[PDB]
Order: sequence, then C-alpha cells, then structure tokens
Amino acid sequence: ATVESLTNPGPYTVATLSEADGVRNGPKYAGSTIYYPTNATPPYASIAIVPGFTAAPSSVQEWGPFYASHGIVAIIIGTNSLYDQPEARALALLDALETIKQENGRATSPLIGKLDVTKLAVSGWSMGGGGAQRAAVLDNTISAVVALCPYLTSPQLNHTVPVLIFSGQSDPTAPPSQHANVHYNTTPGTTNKLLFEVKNGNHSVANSPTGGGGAVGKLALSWLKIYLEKNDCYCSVLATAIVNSTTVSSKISQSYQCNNALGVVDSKTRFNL
Ligand SMILES: [K+]
Ligand SMILES: [K+]
Ligand SMILES: [K+]
Ligand SMILES: [K+]
Repeated sequence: ATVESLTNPGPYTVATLSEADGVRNGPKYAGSTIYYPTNATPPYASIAIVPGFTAAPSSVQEWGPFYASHGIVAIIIGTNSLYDQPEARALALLDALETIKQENGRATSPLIGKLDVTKLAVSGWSMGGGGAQRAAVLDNTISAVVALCPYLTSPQLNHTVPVLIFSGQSDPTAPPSQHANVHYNTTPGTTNKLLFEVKNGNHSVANSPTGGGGAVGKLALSWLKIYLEKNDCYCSVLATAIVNSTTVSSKISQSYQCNNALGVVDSKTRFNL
C-alpha cells in the first residue's frame, strides 16, 4: 500500500505458458506467452499486451514478468501482418482475452480455475496501443487500458474503461500532438483517464516498466491495482507515484476518480513544461 510496493520485481514467482503447452491458438494473432504468478492466492486478473505493427513481442516482453511478479497474469501476443489498422489490433487483443478465458478451463493448465475472467485489461504499443483503446470501445467490460505511445489517427474512443496513456515527448512515429494527446481528449471526460509523457522519450519509451527511470511501471501497476484489481489502497500510491514521476515527464494530464482511505479524490490537474 505504498510506492515501495511498486518495486520491480514484485513478490511473486513467475512462470510461463504458451501454445507449446496446449494454450489456445487464437486465430487473430501469432503466438502467445502467458506470464503468471505461481504462488499468489487465486484468482488472478489478466492483462493482454501486443506490440506495434510488424514488431516482435520481445519489444514489450519486460511487462510480462513485471505484472506477473505483482500477481497479474500477462498474455503477450505477437502478430503476423494482416491489416495496417489499429482495429485488427483491437480484435487481436480481444482474441487474446478469449485465450485467457478458455485457459481457465483447460485441462492440465496450471491456471485451471485460477483466473478471474471478469478482471481483464488490455495494453499495447503504437498501433497496438490504438488497438487497446479501440478494444475497450468494442468490449466495454474490459477493466483497464494501458496504452504505450499509441498510434491511432481518426479516433472514436467512446468507452468508460479507465485508460492510462503513455507517450514520448520525442516520439517521431506517434507524435503526442497527433496521437496520445488527441486520444486523451477524445476519450469521454467522465471516463477515468491519465496521460503521462516521458520527457525526451522516444517511441519505445514505455515498452518496459523501466521507462522513465521506472516511472512507467510504477504508474501502470498502480493504475491496474486500482482499476483492474479494484484495490483502492493504491489510490494514494498512484498519486504519490505521479508527483514523484514529474521529474522525468514533460506533460501530465489527469482526469480520474479514485477512493482513498479518507474519501473520494477527483483529480483533473495538468503539468506542462
Ligand atoms: K494464430
Ligand atoms: K495463444
Ligand atoms: K493524482
Ligand atoms: K474523467
């Protein structure tokens, strides 16, 4: 229940599963690795993560052990090129979530009976981060979105899913003024949302929780503890992590509501260089 609880490595032991073990082969993506805690108390929430178009899962793979070491199952999927559009990326993520849902009943799976399939999140890089936010539109029962330097040009983001957007100030591929910032502002004002731009960060800056000197992981994990796991003890943690993280940011926009130990906080603050 403190910003110290956001340490990389968390406390749980991490193991992995894949199609090599019998995991469902989802038709809408190319390969999965499931990172899961071996010694957390069931059930576990899950997050599905997808890299940008053409990019291999190794580009975002450090999120897997990070989230799983904190009790959150992570399914990282690859792509074979299909369509150069963030909407095929949304459907890939939804198919990854179906793989998680089936995994909860898969005979011989170490995760049989251990997944809370109503606590599902999505995350993605570049067009995968546009896809993650569109996945929330297409399936508004998803519990959180973590977008990593998202790319999506003509966004309709009509959803109520708490969404955390990371961006890179120096991102040439998905420049924040044309992407992340627009995604933040077109998401409904009543939707819980948070925008964090890494000062001088390139397009890859949120590909690992170590981005922003660790700020990326601290904010992402706090966000999921609150909105995916429904653990209000992490409301004040996120707030502290945000203040602590301003040193490495060039822009923060907050518009989210959160219950702490003493009451309700409706944060709408903005930081700019
Ligand atoms: K496949
Ligand atoms: K799979
Ligand atoms: K705050
Ligand atoms: K809001």
